[PDB]
Amino acid sequence: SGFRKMAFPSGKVEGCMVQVTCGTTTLNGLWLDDVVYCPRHVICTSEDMLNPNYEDLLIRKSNHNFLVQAGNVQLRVIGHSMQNCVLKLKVDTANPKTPKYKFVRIQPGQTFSVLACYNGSPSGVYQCAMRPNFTIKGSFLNGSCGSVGFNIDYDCVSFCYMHHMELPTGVHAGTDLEGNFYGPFVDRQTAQAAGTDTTITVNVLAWLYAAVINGDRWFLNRFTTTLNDFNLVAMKYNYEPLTQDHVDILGPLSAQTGIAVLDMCASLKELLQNGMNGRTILGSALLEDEFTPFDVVRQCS
Amino acid sequence: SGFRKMAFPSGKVEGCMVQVTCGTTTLNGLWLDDVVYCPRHVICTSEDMLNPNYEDLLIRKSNHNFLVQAGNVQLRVIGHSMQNCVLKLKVDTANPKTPKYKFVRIQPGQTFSVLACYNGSPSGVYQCAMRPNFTIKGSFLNGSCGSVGFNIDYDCVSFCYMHHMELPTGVHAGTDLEGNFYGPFVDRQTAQAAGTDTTITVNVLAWLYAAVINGDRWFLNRFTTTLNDFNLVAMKYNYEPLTQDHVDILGPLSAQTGIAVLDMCASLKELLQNGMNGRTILGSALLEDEFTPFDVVRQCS
Ligand SMILES: FC(F)(F)c1ccc2[nH]c([C@H]3CCNC3)nc2c1
Ligand code: NA
Repeated sequence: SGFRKMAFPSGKVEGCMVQVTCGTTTLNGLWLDDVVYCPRHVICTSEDMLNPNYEDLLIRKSNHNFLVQAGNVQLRVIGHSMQNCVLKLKVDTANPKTPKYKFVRIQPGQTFSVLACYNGSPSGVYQCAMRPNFTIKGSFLNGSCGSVGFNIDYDCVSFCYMHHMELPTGVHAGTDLEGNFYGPFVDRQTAQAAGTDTTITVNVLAWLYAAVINGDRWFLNRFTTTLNDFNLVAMKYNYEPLTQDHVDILGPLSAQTGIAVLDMCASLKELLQNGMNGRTILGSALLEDEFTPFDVVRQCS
Repeated sequence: SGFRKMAFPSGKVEGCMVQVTCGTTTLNGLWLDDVVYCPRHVICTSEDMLNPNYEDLLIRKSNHNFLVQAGNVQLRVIGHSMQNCVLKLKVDTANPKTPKYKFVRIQPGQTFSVLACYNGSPSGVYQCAMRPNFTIKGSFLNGSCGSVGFNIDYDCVSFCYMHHMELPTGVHAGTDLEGNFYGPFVDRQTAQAAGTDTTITVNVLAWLYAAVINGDRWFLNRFTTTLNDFNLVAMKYNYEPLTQDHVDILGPLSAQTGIAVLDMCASLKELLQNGMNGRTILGSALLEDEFTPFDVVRQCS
């Protein structure tokens, strides 16, 4: 029994974190085979970031400008190239700890584990969800840039995130490992802001299922509803629309507990309308939306 | 910015999890040097759980009755000795992945990371606190016994918890790595129940300080309280007595934010009386008690 926000074991990814220093600025890099991946804004000074030409700034730099440290060992940069907003540093030595891995781009609403680091040193891991507004509510201090998010499926680490910046709201923005930003953001010191967030409905339902599995059943009721009526509710309460795919994805949970998705949607409907009436669900007074249906199934099986 | 329940990077513990089989029972073990540590109830059969005589069951076991499997490699057991409620199996091969480690018994209120494991294979990592009633609110399915809790202070892993069982209220009980249970629990399947839980007051206060540090001040007020008046009120909300030790421990967070400990105590007193009137603190709708003063300082600073 029990339900916790739960991250993938971070060992496979810890063995890929390196320190990358360029000039005064120093952040984290991901070392895979013989390449170190890190944010391209490592090559910028405070004035550069105001309006950077990265192609122009990068051609000025050369291999020797990048100090790359893998713990106490130094790594020698033999090549540097840019892909989108990540900088790729060719090193002389391949990482003997390279795991089986893929670069994947995730969808808003999907979850991943973040290995937050400082000076190429892993310090903590936590579970995140890519918000619908393409930010993540992480925990990052100065020095975290280049920290990565990932999922593990079988033996394979799926790298999906690299931390680039904090936004003025205190949330965070980054790219996939191919350097494509998540969300309408640019690696530049300008006025950037998170758009209005919404709640990940399928995830809230999944967590209500996780609640029922764990013995929290007070919010269940005799009613059922339809996608159309519910999405009217969802839209009213700043929840993402529920699609037919979401309902399919929630299939296993609806069978394992006997609560149909539209049946559970009636529960969430009443929760959205009348509130929680002083009670909690899985120890929370908020409707938790950072658990995917897969997350619920994997932790409850 | 951001405040998340952050676990420690689990890689150093992952390299220690093995599978221990005895008869038909398989659970997890911790492989450090040439010793595998696991719950002694692995040697219990169906008819044993009520009143097992562990010395009697163990005197009957040979070394080859213990199957220890480290990944695909089978470890050969060369001895076995029971220490309190943990079995210590001598294996012929030292763990090459053995980190810097030490065994510490923790006090209620302390936090640690849990690496949930099944079949000697790590499943997830999450952060926990030792509740005042000496249970923890974990996430454990059948097969996770021998999963361990730990902190990592400067590359040294301090093992502090081994999972042994789940009490009927859905919470969990275990031992330190010397096999001494936390709280009045025994590794017998007779009815035993956790004491009434309370809220870890010193932790809530640290987390309130964390909220000020991340720029949230709405819950402060102009009042103070004596220590004793605070405790007279907090007892009535099922909060842990706050001691001078707790007040001293918060001293650095008081000085960092400019708010005297007893002033923050007045704030909490009012929070308990008012609720939150629809606001949140660091994103939760309840007062969080699973961040320690040490945790707050290490995640914020
Ligand atoms: F938005 C963004 F791209 F993430 C960003 C914004 C400001 C930055 N300042 C720097 C270094 C040089 C001066 N301080 C560190 N890197 C930055 C990156
Ligand atoms: Na219903």
